[PDB]
Amino acid sequence: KISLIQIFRAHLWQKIHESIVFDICQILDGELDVLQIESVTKETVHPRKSYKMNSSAADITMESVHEWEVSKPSLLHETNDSFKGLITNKMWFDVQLRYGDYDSHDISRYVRAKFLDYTTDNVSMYPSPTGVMIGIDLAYNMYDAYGNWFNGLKPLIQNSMRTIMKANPALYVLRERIRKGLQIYQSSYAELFNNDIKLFVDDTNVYRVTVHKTFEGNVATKAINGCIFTLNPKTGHLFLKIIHTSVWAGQKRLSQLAKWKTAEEVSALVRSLPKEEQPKQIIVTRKAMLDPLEVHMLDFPNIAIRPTELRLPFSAAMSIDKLSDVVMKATEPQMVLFNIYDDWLDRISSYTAFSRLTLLLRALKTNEESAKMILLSDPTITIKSYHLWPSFTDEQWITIESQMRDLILTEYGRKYNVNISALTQTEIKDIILG
Amino acid sequence: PKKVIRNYPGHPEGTTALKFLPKTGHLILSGGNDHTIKIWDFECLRDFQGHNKPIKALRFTEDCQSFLSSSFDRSVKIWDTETGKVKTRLHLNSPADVESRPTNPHEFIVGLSNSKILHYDDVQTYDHHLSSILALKYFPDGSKFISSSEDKTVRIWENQVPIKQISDTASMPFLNVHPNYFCAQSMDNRIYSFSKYKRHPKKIHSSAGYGISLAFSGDGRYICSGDSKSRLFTWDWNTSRLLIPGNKPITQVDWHPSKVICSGAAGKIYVCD
Amino acid sequence: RIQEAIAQDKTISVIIDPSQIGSTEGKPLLSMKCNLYIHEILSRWKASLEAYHPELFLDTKKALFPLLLQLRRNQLAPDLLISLATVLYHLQQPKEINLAVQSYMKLSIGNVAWPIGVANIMIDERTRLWITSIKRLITFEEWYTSNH
Amino acid sequence: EARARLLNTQGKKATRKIRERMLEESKRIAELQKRRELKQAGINVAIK
RNA sequence: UUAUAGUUUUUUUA
RNA sequence: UUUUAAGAACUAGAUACUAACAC
RNA sequence: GUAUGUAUUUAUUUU
Repeated sequence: KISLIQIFRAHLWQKIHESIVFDICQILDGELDVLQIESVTKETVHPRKSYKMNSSAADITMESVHEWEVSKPSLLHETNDSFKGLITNKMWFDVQLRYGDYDSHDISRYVRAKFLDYTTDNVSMYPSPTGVMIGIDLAYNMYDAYGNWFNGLKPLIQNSMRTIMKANPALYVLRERIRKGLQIYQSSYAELFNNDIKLFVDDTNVYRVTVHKTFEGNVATKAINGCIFTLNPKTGHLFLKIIHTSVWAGQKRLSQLAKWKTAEEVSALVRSLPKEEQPKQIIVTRKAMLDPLEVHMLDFPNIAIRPTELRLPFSAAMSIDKLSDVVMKATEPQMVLFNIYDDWLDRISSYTAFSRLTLLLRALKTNEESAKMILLSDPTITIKSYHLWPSFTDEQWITIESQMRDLILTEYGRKYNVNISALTQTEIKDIILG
Repeated sequence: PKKVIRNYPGHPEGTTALKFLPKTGHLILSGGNDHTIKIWDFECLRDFQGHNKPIKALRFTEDCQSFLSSSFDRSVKIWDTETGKVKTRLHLNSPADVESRPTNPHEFIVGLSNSKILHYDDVQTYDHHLSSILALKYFPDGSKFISSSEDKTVRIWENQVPIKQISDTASMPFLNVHPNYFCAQSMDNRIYSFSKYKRHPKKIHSSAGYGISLAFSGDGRYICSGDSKSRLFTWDWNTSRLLIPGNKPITQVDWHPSKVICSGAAGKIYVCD
Repeated sequence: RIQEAIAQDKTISVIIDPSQIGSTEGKPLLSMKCNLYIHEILSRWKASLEAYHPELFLDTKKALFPLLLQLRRNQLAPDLLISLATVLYHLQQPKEINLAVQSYMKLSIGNVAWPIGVANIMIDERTRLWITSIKRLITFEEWYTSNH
Repeated sequence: EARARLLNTQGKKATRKIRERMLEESKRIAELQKRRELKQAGINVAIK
């Protein structure tokens, strides 16, 4: 019972039902012609039909262009059929889900069993007294259709299920997760700047533990406000979701709760956004975010999540004030939009703008305060409200690129106890890139 | 609302600090800018001389018949109320702008441009704020010392290093302890509380009545009264200067153990009823 | 039916006075101004349809239809009108496009957006529908003022 | 270290009591001078 | 490392 | 009738206890 | 990873 209670959560079950069958709501939502389809008419599904097994009802009613010939009911793979026994227009699927066991691993007796009984039973709701059954045992990943038959679907079903059972993600959510629990996994770059919108989520700033006096003596844990830091690398409007410690009030360990409220914020932002401004990817260094992201990213197989392949320096985001100035002022959590690049899209492309920007983050990571002085050393040209980094001239940006660059190299050779003078180019490019 | 009961002239210089007899409510001790201290009847009783420079702070003791005065001369001087002669001189403070008398421990807490808080055995030095320390208070339980500095922070101290830091102020020039176990902290335009108060620019002391009324003295001469619970400002007054318009402000203030006593920069003490 | 009167008055412009955003007495007026300004944006997009994502125009109009009717009839809750007006107000300021997006983010999160240059809300389905299209008005405006 | 160790005989529980009791006494003193300063306003609030 | 985790003697190969 | 603290300033950190925080 | 414990006075008791 423990292990299962893992394997299903946030109604992963219900989500499964939607992903699969609703995605067929697409595939045969659009097939009109060849099967003589007027329109795709389905009844709005009460939320519980997925996990309640008491009794079932007609799901998705096919209402023919013209007319249809209902043979006596056979399976999907029960073959040879004389359709003309009847005619209908309106139809339906019964498509359901049950996790089988080493007694009943053959659905088909369940397929025709339930199908038949349902159809011939009162409580079963049907608009047409003809239809189709497609069940699945997620257990052995089996599936089947015992319908009445008017012609032409059979392979559309067959092959289409090859696709579904190989594709619609929630399945692959299981076959990920079941392998989590089972602990079987079989043994034996610049494109960040392409057209579609690529976003950066980095969560190390989301829940900040703060150590404080224990009434007696012990080491006390707490936290103070975070926020979720996302940007696209290109067009430079920051999405900060304010994290106001009220959020954490009563519950649990906040490691898991961190990761899951990060996921739900990022998702809610995505959903709310327009199809034009949505991302086509997401890129994070912290991979503890995989599962929360994913599980809330079932709903959008359009978007595709991709991790880091490469060592990356994002944890310094807060040490550059004005945004953190905003972090500590918030009475109640809210989004704020900002400007990453100061104005770097005039004097450069975003390209070496981002090279210099990573390098800035770096020298903010290793020695810190030396870098902060380097920036603000002469403040006598002042940062406006919208910029963040100290505003410069050409040469100032340029040499400061060089110097900030210099730190990790020199501090490196000193600190890590391997020399900078014996180096080879590609390890220099390595630490610079990562 | 509040209104103006009485005007008491009689200081030669400014009035920097005011404290009231914690037991009988029969008098004031008022510092000055003339170095003296003039003990007013809540008429002028007596004069306590003996500081060479202006007296920034004065505090009277509960369990003791002692009076601890402190000045810009780098010295914390005790006063024996009985015979009215200086008993003890402290040290460690080459000007000391705050004294607060810990309630139960027989301690003194002093602070000033040192940028450190000295706990005097009537012992500890608290390394701390990055600038001068304006206002210091004492509390019987944890944090036993609250401090406020011109680095715009307020620290809650564990005397036996900082227990907690409160940075929300954008110099904190005054605090007052609610007689609810909380503190009211001040800044230029925003008076907050700490376990908000609505303020337009009041820039640039606080006092807390036992009825949960929160006084705020202005440097523009405006007296901003608040409710403590809400944050609402139910009254704002304006004092009459005297027989310069710059000299109108409120340097210190206190409530008795239903009356308000405010030393003003015009060389007068005013009593608001 | 004063809402039937305000909608026929040609004495109201599209310009939003931020000092009116939270006014109780000016609610009916501000509501109509938001209606008028949105129509004006859709009008300029129309006039240059071929140049800016013509394939998204129709869907945007359809999603905004119910909002506009409500604005015309002063049917929006106080907090909702306040947030929308704030977004549209900043949008009318070219150099404040970022403040408009920031306000938009609050609205989409269910929080009240107050003018930034100068607590909570609830979101419904059809409501979520027009809040999404508002972002399209913002992206169009940025493109429009940038390409002329 | 040892010279400091020998000198406390009790164990965590007793020390915990020492604290709790003193904290009670601070509560008393506080609540008192509450009532004292309320008497200096003359309004007499009874003790719980 | 997760859907936890004081008693449930805590930890070894062919 | 009681009492008297050597005083002030500057400095780095080692050994420390612990941390529902980072493999 | 927790049991366990503590306070949570709003509606004016006669001079």
